[PDB]
Amino acid sequence: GKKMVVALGGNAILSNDASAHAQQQALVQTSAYLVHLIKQGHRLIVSHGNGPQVGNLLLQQQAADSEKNPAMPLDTCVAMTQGSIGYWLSNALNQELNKAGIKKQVATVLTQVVVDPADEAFKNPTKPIGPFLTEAEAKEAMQAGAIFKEDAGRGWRKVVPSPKPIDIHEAETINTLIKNDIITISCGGGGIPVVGQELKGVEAVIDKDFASEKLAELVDADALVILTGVDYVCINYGKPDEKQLTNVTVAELEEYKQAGHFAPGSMLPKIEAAIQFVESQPNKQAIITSLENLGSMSGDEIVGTVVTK
Amino acid sequence: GKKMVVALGGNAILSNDASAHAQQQALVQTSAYLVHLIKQGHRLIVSHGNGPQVGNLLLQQQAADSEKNPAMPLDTCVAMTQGSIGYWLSNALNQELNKAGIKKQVATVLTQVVVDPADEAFKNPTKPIGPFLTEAEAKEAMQAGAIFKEDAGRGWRKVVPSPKPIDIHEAETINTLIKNDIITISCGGGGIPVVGQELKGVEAVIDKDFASEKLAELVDADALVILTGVDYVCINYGKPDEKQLTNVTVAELEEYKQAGHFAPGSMLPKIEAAIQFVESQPNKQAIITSLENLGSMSGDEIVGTVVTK
Repeated sequence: GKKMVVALGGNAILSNDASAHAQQQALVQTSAYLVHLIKQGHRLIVSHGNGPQVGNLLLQQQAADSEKNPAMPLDTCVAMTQGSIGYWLSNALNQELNKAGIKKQVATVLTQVVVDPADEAFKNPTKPIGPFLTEAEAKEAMQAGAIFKEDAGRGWRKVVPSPKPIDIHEAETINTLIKNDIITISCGGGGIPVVGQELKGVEAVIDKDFASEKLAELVDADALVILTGVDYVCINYGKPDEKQLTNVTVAELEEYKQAGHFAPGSMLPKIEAAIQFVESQPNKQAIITSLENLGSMSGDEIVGTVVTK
Repeated sequence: GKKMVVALGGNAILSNDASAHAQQQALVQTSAYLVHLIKQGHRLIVSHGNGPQVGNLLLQQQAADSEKNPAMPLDTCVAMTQGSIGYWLSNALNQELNKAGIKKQVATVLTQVVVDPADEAFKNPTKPIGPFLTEAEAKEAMQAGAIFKEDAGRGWRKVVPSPKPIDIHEAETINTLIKNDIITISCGGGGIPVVGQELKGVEAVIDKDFASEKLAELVDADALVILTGVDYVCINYGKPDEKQLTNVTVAELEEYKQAGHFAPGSMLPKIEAAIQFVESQPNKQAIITSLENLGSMSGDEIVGTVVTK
């Protein structure tokens, strides 16, 4: 079967209700779609984000911060989310696989991702985490050196450095599990950020799609699946020349970018990740589509925007 | 080389300082000793407790509890500790392996441990977690239904259900990693407690030593190593008949236990875990000694209480 890396969205897992129960229930539905891919003969390699979750955990660190109960730094918080989310996801997957009568092991591996300490991201935090706050709440929280940015008509959120992944420490272990036909969950929340050969933890949160892209390269995956809310990457949305991109090449995508398409903060990064993967090695494809859309995939019918070349 | 399961104590990781760096630093020293075993050619299989850590995390969950940032249930908290402590230990091991010039991969696997939902532990919370409180503070901590118990001369701590492990969901995966010469860390904090084929999470904290004994059986380990603060299990401490057990058999221990030796909430359980492992399969050994002794082992020779039969 074809090896595909799929990165689940942290904001998809926690779309509203922040309770463990609500998130666990969401992953139950996510798992049905993923199992569907397993039934179509595909080999699953899973990862996930943690924006909402890590921001919330951080607030808990602060709520009781004291010498007797010290707040855990961001790198350890990411590690904790690899545990909570990895548990919820692996537990949900196992339940669905059992019901379906599919004998397949699922395993979550804590993952440390190496980044460049000179990364520009460290002096320009941009990844929003935690809950949306009012301007007043944002200013009050900035007194603690924290940096906040506003999302048009949504509120303010704490932003953190989001450096680029250059290597995955446990990559060889993940490969071994894949070779033994085990469904792996790794690079949780983008991966525990570390630098140097000593793997010193740094406070940041890596973007799941770029961590996944890097993972896909290291495990020699066949396809990288980047998730969105719709079925196809759409240009000129809501305009007479609206167009849903189906099968496209890298060249075509570059042409679209040069024409000003793809929002810089949402879609552009996804397009960039897709291009990077397709240009990494021969015979590689990137699929940008919805979770629901993958749950409809029949054999090779890969609905969604498929990038090649 | 022997397959040796070593269960690290959470109270040994977080002794006097609750900060992440202090625990990371404690794990570094611990790893120096573990790497020594690896140098002898043995195959290290690691596990660890989380009493202090999960209790502190639970307090943070409580401190910010609200509909927007709800406290995570105890099973999810255990999962989170598998992440934090797993991160610290795997990072520390890598460090000490690099120092010894030994190239081996380390991997932490999230572990769900099955327990009997009818276990008496669910109507009798007994495992102490978190910080020590004064009697007065304990009383204030018991206004919402929690249960705290006293440790003579040390203080009061919250106690939770601690059922017996009956299976490890990720056993086959952990064994596959062992077969691939990867140093594994699993059953973190005793394992995420679940029940039934559905693996329904339940609120409890499993004892690392019993979780390790079960793992040892499932991966057909050669030796189960239970850690204590001393070199030999000592009986009649400070008495004309004080004896330090070196090489004992199950029959002898049951005889001692019959006499009334071993403390109910410390040594007795360790003794029981050792017995269970030795009786589980032929040619198995259980070693009760200190971490320092492990770091002084030479080949198969080690200084501590060795149980066989």
